[PDB]
Amino acid sequence: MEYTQLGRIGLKVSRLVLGTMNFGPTTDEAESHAIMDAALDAGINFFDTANVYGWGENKGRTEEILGSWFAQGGDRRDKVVLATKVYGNMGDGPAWPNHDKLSALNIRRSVDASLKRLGTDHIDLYQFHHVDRDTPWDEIWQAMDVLVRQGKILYVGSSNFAGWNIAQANETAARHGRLGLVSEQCLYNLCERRAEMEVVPAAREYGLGVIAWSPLHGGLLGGIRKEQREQIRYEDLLDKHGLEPGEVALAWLLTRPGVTGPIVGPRTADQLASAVRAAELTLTDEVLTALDEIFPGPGPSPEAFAW
Amino acid sequence: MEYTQLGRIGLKVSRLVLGTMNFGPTTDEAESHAIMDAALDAGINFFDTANVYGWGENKGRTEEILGSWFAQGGDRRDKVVLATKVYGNMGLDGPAWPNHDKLSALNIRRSVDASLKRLGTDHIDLYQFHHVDRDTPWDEIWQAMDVLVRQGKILYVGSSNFAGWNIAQANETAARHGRLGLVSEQCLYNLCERRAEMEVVPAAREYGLGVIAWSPLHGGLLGGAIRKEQDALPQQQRYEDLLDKHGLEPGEVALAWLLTRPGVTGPIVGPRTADQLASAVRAAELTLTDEVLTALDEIFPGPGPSPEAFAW
Amino acid sequence: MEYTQLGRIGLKVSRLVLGTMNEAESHAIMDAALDAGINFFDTANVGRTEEILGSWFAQGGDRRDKVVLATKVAWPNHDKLSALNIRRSVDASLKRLGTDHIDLYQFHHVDRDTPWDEIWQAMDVLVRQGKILYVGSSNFAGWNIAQANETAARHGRLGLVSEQCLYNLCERRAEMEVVPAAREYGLGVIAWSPLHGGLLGGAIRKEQLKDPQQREQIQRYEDLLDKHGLEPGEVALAWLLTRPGVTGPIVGPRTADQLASAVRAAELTLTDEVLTALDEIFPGPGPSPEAFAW
Amino acid sequence: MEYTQLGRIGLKVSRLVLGTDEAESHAIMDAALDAGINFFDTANVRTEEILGSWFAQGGDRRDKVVLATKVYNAWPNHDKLSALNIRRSVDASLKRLGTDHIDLYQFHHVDRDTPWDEIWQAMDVLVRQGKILYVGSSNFAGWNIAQANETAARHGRLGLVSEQCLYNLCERRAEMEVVPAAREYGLGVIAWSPLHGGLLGGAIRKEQEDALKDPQQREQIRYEDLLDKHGLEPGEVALAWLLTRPGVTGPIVGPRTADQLASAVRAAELTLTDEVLTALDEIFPGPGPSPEAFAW
Amino acid sequence: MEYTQLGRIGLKVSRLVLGTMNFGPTTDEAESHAIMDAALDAGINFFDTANVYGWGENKGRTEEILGSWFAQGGDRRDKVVLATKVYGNMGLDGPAWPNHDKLSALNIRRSVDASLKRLGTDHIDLYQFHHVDRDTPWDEIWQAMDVLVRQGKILYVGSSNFAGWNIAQANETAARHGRLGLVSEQCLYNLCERRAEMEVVPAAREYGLGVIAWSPLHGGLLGGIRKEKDPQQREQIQRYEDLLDKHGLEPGEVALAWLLTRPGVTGPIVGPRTADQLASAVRAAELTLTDEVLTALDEIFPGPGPSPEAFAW
Amino acid sequence: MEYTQLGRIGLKVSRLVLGTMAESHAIMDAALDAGINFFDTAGRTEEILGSWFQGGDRRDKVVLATKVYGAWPNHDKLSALNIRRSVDASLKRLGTDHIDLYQFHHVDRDTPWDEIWQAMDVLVRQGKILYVGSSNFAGWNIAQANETAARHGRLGLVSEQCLYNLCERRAEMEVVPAAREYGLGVIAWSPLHGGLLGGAIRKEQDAKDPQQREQIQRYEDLLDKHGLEPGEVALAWLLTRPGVTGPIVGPRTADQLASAVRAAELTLTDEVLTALDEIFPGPGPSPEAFAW
Ligand SMILES: NC(=O)C1=CN([C@@H]2O[C@H](COP(=O)(O)OP(=O)(O)OC[C@H]3O[C@@H](n4cnc5c(N)ncnc54)[C@H](OP(=O)(O)O)[C@@H]3O)[C@@H](O)[C@H]2O)C=CC1
Repeated sequence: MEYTQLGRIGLKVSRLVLGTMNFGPTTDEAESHAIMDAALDAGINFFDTANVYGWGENKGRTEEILGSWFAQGGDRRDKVVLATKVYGNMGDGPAWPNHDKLSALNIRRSVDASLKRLGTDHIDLYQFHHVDRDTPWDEIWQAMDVLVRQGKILYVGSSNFAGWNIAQANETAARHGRLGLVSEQCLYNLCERRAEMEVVPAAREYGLGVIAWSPLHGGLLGGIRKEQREQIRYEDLLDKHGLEPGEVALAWLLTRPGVTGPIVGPRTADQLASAVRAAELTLTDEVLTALDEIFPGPGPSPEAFAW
Repeated sequence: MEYTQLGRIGLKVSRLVLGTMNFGPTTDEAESHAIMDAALDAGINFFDTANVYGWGENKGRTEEILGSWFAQGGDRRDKVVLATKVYGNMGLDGPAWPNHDKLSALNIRRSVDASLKRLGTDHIDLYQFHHVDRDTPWDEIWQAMDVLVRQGKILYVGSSNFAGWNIAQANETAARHGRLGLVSEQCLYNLCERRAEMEVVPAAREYGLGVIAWSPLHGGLLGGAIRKEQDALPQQQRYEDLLDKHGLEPGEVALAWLLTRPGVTGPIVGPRTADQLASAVRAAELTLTDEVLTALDEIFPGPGPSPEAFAW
Repeated sequence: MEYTQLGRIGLKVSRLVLGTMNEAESHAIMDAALDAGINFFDTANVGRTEEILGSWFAQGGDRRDKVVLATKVAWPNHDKLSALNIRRSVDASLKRLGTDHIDLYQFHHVDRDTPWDEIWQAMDVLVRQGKILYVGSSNFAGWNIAQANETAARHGRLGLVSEQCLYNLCERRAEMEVVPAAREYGLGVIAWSPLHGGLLGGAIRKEQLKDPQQREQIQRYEDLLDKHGLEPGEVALAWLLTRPGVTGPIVGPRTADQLASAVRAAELTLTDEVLTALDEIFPGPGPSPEAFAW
Repeated sequence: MEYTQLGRIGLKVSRLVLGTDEAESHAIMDAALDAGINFFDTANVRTEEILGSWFAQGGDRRDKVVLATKVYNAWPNHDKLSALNIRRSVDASLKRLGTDHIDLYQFHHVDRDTPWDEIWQAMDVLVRQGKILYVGSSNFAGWNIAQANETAARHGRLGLVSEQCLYNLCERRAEMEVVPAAREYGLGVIAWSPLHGGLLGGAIRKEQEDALKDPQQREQIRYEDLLDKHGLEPGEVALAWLLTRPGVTGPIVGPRTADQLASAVRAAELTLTDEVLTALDEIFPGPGPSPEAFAW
Repeated sequence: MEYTQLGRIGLKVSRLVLGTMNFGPTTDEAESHAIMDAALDAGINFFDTANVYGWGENKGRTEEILGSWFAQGGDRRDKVVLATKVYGNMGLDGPAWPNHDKLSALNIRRSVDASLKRLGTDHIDLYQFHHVDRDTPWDEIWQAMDVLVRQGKILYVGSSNFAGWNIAQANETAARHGRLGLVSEQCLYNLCERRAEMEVVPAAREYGLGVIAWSPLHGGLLGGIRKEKDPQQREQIQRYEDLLDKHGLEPGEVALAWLLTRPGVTGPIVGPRTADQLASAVRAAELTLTDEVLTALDEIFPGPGPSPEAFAW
Repeated sequence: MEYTQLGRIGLKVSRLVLGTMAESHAIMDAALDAGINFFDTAGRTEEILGSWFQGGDRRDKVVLATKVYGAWPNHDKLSALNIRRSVDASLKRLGTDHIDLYQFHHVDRDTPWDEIWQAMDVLVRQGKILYVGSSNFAGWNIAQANETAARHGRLGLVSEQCLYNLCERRAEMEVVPAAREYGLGVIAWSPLHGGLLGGAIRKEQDAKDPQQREQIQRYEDLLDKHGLEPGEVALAWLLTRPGVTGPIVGPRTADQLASAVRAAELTLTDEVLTALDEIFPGPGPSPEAFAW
C-alpha cells in the first residue's frame, strides 16, 4: 500500500481512500464492517463518509454504520483518518431555512448530529460538501475554529469548490493564523477532466490534497461488458493489453500530478481487493498515451481556452 | 413566505421577524405558544426577544415563555433563529446598581447566563446590543462576545439603536482581529420616522448588516388610529383616506412599505393575537404599486443619505 | 488670537479659519489675518483663489512658512476621488499655489464609488513624496469618517485630521452623527457657512433667501442680540466656538472691518443666558440614536 | 456613450475600449475622444510611440484618456513578470509613450514562476513613484486573480482592478472561473477578441467577395440568419451581447474607418431583446460556473 | 457615593475601593462580613483582596472570608466587582520554592485555581499582578491571562506596583493581538509619597488605566502625633496636623479626599478594621477640600509632577 | 578609544560624544584623529560643521547627530509640519544630503506617534535620515514610541539623550530601564552638571546652598585623596553605568580633548565607586524606589 502526505500537512494517508456511500444503501451493516476491516488489513487508513449518506429517510445511516464499527473496539477508531461532510439537508426535497449550506448555524447542528451518529468525540477531516456562495469566509472560519478549539475536529477540507474558492478560503484562514483547507474532493476521472483547468492547479499551489470522487465515473469506466460511447475503445484497448477497466481508471488517477488518490466505492470485499490491485499496476507509457488520445483533457487555464 | 440572507452572512431569515414583547405582560403563556406555533407554520423562522421583556417585576418572563415553548420539543428550537438582547437593567426600574445595565464585559457575562437559563437552551443564535454604550470600548465588547462565540453559547452578534458610525467602528474593530462583526441592526424605522435613512441604513448597507425595523407601525399610529376614535400625537389621516381609497388596511401597508425599502431585511411584527399574525402574513405578500408608494412618500418625506440630507 | 490643536494631531491652528473672498486687496486681508495671529488659510469654496495665494507667497517675507495651507481636490475622472483625479488635481493645485507642499489636503465631498484603499493609495503617494502633510474631508457622513480612519489605521497611515461640515445655528444636524464620529476619531471640526449664507449676519436689519417661519426665528434672534448689545455677525461665530469638538468657523472677510469683527467674535465670551436663549430659538437634534429613537 | 466604473474602483471608463501609419491612427483616436471613448488600450485586436506623438500634439489629449498598456509573448528576463523585466518594460514604455505615468499597467499573461510578493514589490515601487496608478491582468486563471488580490490586500496595496480575457459568443469558458473570480474581487472584465477574430462579424456573408472549414463550426455561424430575421448586424450584436454579460466592462474594438467607429458606437447603444438573447444562448451555449459546470 | 468608569473600560466603580487586608489577621470573619454588608449599603461595589492576605501560615484567609460572605446569598457576589492578586508566595515566608511566586504562566495557573477555590466563585472580575516581574515576558503573561479570559475565569486584568514603561509595554503588547490590556494600576500614592506622578500616573492616563491608590494614609502617618521619627518628616506631619485643627478637618478624611482630587485617580483603597472606620471613609468621599487647604497641603507636601520636567525641563 | 554599539543597532560609536561649544574645525579634526566619530549639535553650530565637511572624507567618517530645534504655532514642537521645516533647514545649513541621527529635542505630549512616525518615515525613505533618537523623554514615551514604530516594521528610537550625572541620577528610576528594555543608547547630557563636578570649589579659590557645597566638597576631597581630577571622574563614572553609551563633551583645545580621552580610558576602583555612591546615592528603579 502506497502512502503520501495529504498535500502540505503532516497527515499521512493511503493513496486509496475508502468511500462509504454504499454502506447502508447497497451494502448491509455486517458486510460494510467486513469491507472496512479488510481495508484496515490492506493498510487503508483514510475513510470518507458524509452525513447525508444513507438515502432519503435513512440519511445518517452510513455514519451510524461506522459508529457501530468503531464500537467493536480493536483500535479501529485510533487507526482511521475519519472524514465526513457538512452542507447537505439531513431532512428529501426543499430545505427548511439554515438546515443546509454552510452558515455557522447549520455547521453547529450538523457536526453535533454527525459526532453522535459516528459514536466518536472527534472528526479528523470535516469537509464542506459543496461551495456555499452565500456564506462569507470569516463566518465559515469562525465556526470551524470553534470546533478546532473544542477538539471536535482537526482538519477542514473542501469538496466541489472552484479553484478561486480554494484561494479565497486559504488566504482568509492564513491572515489570522488558521490552518486552511487541507484537501479538495473533486470530480476527476478519465471521462471528466475539467478539474485540470483551475481546481487541481489551485489545490497544488495552496498545498491541498486532491481526492478524486466517482473515479469510475459512477461505474461507466469499470467495464458495456455488462450490457460518445465509442470512447468507452477504452474497453477494447484494455482487452488487448489484458488490463481490467476498473483497475485502470483508478491507477490512471494515481499518475496525475497532485492527486492524493481516488475515493474507491466497493460494494463487496472483492471490489475492494480489485481496488488494492489497482494501486499496484504500473500503466506503461504506451497505454498512458493511448488513454490520453481517447479521453483528452483541457489542461490548465488560461491555455485550456486561450494561449 | 419570503426569505432573505441576513445582510452579508450565510444565515437565511424570514422577512417577517416575530416580535415577542407581548408574550407574558399582555398575551399569556399558552396563547403565546399558539402564536409561535402559527408563525412556524407560516414559515417564520426568526424570533426576536429581550431579557427585559415582561416589564417591571416580571422582567425575563418572555424569555421563560420561549423556554417552555422549546421544552415541548417537536423541533421548535432547531427550526428557529433565536435572537435576544443585552444592555437593559433586569432589576426593578429606575437607576441600576452599577454594572447591572449597559455593556461592560461584567454585565455581558451575567446577562447571557441569565438569558440562557430562562430560554432553556444552550445557545442564542443572534445576541444583540439593545443600545449603544459609549462608555464601553469595542476591544472590551468583542473580548466578551468572543468568549461566548468560542464556548458555543452564541453564534452571531447584532446591534440595536446604533449610530451608523458605531456600526462602522464595531465592524472595523472586529475585522482587524478575525472576528465576524455585527450581522444586523435593529432600528426604529417606519413611515412616520425615516431618519434612520440618513446614516444608520447606509452604514448598515456598506457593512453588510441586515436591517430589522422595530416599531414598524410607529406604536399603532399607522395601524388605523384615527378610525379607532369611533401616543396621543396636530399636524401628525391623509394616510388613512388614501388607503380607504385604494382598499388597503393601515397595519398591512406599513409593513409592506418597509419591505420595499433598500437594505431592509424586514419588520418586527408584534402580534398580540393569532389573527394579527395572519394579518402580518398577508402584508408580506401584499404589493404596493408605484403610484401608492409615490403618494405615501409625499405624505411621509424621508431625508435620504447624509451629507445631502442636511447639506449637499 | 485663540489657538487649538487640530483634533488629535500636533498641528496648532487659529480658531478662525481664513477662507476665500471674491488680487491686491486679498493680499492686504491675508497680511492683516497674519498680524491678527490667524495662521490657518483655506481655499474653501464649494482655480484663481489658489493663484492669489500663490502670488501672496511669491512676495516672500515668510508668508508660506507662517501659514498652514489647506486646499481641496464633467469628463470622466475629472471630478470625484479616483486616484487618477487626485493626482491631476494636486499637481495643478501645487502649480497654481507656487509651493512644493500642501499642509492640509481635503476631499470636497464623499465619493461613494471610490474605495478607501484606492484613496489612501493616492494620498500615501503624496505624503511620502512630501507634497502633502495631512488629509481632511468635507461633506462626509459620520460613518465615512469612521470607515476612512479605520482603513488608514490598519496600515499605519495617519487618517483624516479634519472634517469640514455645514454647521451653524440654523443647521445643526451635523450634531447627530458627523461631529460625534469626528470627536471619537479625533478629527478637527471646521464649520462651513457659519452665518448660514448671511441669514444669521443680521439680514433683517439689512433689508431696511428663505422667508416663511425662518423669518420669525431670525427676528427673535436679532431682537435678543438687540436686547443684549451684541453684533449678529460676531455671535453666530462665537456660538460655534462653544460647540464641543469644533475647531472654528471658516470666515471670508473682504474688508478690514469684517476681519476685525471675526477677530472680536473669537475673543467674545457669550453668557449662559445668551446660550440658553439661542438654544431655545435654534434647537439642535442631539446625537443619534437618541435624536430619533431613545 | 455609456460609462461604467472599472470593477470596484473609482475610475470611470467608456464601455468601449479603444485598442489597436501615424496620421491615420492620430485621427481616429481624436474621433474616439469626440465620440466619448476615454479608455485607450495598447493591446491589438511602435503602438506606444504612435500614442506618444498623439499626446505630443498637446490639446489635453493625455489628460482626457485613461491610458492602458502592457508588459512586453528569448533572452532570460526579457519576457515574463520578474521584477527585472517589470522595471525595464515600464521604463521602455514610459519613454516610448512620451508620458510620465501610465493609468492602467497590465500583465500580459500569468507567470507561474514569479511569486506575488515579488510582483507587488515591483508594482508598488512604480505606484509610489507616481509612474503607475492601477494594475490589471491579462490571460489569468480565476485563482490567480484571487491569490494576487489577497496578497495585495494583506499589505495595504490595491490589487488588480481589471482582467483582460478571451471572451465572445464562441468562447464563453471565461464564464467558468475567470469571470466569477473577477466579480468576487471587483475586477472589471475586458473582453479581448470580441468578434472571435472576425467570425462573429458577418464572416459567411463576407465570403461572397480562422476555420469555417469545419462543418459544425459554420452551422452555428444560424447566427447570421437569426440576425437577418431581426434585422441586426453581426459586428454590432457580438459587441452588444458582451455588454449584457455580468461583470463585463466592455470589449476592445479597433476601428479604422469612420464607419467602424460609428458602428462600434451603435453597438454600445444597442439594446437587444430577451428573445434574441435567448436565441443567441441556444446557438452559443455557456458552460456555467464551476463546479456546477462539470460536477454539481 | 460617587462613581466613575475604571479608566477607559465600561466597568463603573465606586470612588472608594474596599481593602480587605484586615479581614482575617485582625478583624474576624463575622465582623468582616458586617463591614462588607455595610460597604454594600453605602454603595461601594469595588472590593480588593489578595491571595497572600492572612500573613504567615494563614495566607488565603481573606479570600476564604469573602468566599463565606458570597455563600450567604442575597446577591452579594452579583453586586461586587471582585478584585484579587497574583505574584505573592503563598507558602512559608522566606525564599519561595521556584515558580511559587512571580508571574510565570506556571504560577499564574496555580495561584488563580487556589484563589477561585478559596473565593468560592467561578470567576474573578479584576485579576491584578501584585508587582512587576521583569523576568517574565509579556507574551507569556498574556497567554496565561488569555487562557483565563477565554475560560470565563477572569474578566479584566490589572497591575500593581508597575513602572510607567511597564504599563505601556504591557498594553502595547496586548493591543498587538486584540487583547484588552491592563485596566488599572494599583500604585502607592499619598501626600508624603507623590513620586508616582513622575511617570506611573501619566502612563496610566495615556493608556486609559484606572489608578487606585494604596497606602492612602502612608500607614496611618497621615491619619493623626495626636494619638502619640525623622525630625524633618515629623516637622511636616505637625504642619499638617496643625493646619487641619485650624480648619476643623479630620486628617484621616482629608488624606483620602485629597487623592480624590488628583487627576486620573479612580480612588483610594480604604482598609477598615471596624464599621466606624468605614463610615469615616464614606464621609471622606463627601468632603470638599478648599483651594486654601489644597494649596497649603501642596505647600507642605510638594510633588515632582511629570518627567522629564521633574528632573530636567 | 573605546567604541560601543549604539543600543541594539549596528552603528558603532565612540563612548565620547562631541557636543558643541575656525578653531572649531581644528578641534573636530583633532577629535577624529583621537578616534571620536560621534558628533552632536547639542543653528550656527550646523553652519560650522558644514564648512568643515573642506573634504578629506570628513562627512564620511562621522556619525552626524542633530536635533529638531524647537513662538509662532508649529515653529516649535513635533508636528509633521515642524519636522519637515526643521529637517530641510538643517540639511541646508549642514551642507549634507543626509543626517545619521536625527533627534527630538523634547517630548511633545500633543503630537501622536502615528504622526511623528509618518514624518520620520518620509525622511527615512528619501534617504535624508538614517536613525531617530529622543531627548528629554519619559520612559513610557520611549516604550510607546518604539512599540508604535515596531507595529509597522519601523526601526524605533535608537538613543535617548537625558540629563544624567552624579548629582542628578533620577533618570535611573524609569528613563534608563525603558531605554535598556527597548535597546536605546543612553547619551548622558551635562555629565559634569553644568561644571559642578569638574572641580568647582577649587575654581572658587550655580548653587550658595551649604547642603550641595557639602556634597561637592566630600567629592573633591575624595578625588584629591586618590589623586584623580573631577573633570575626568565625572565622565568615567557615567561610562560605568548600565546602558550608558557615553557623555557629551565639548573640549575647545588639544589639552581639554586629551583630558576627555583619559576619562574614557580611566578605570575607577570599586572602593572609589562605593564612595561616590555613598556621597551621591541613586534612587534605584521604579517601583522599588518608592514602593517595594
Ligand atoms: N463530495 C461529493 O460530491 C461526492 C463524493 N463521493 C465520495 O466518493 C466515493 C466514490 O463515489 P462513487 O460514485 O461510489 O465512486 P465510483 O465511480 O468508484 O463508483 C463505485 C461503483 O463502481 C463500481 N466499482 C467499485 N469498485 C470497483 C472496482 N474495484 N472495480 C470495478 N468496479 C468497481 C460499483 O458499481 P456497481 O453498482 O456496478 O457494482 C460501485 O458501486 C463515495 O463513496 C463518497 O465517499 C461520491 C459522490 C458524491
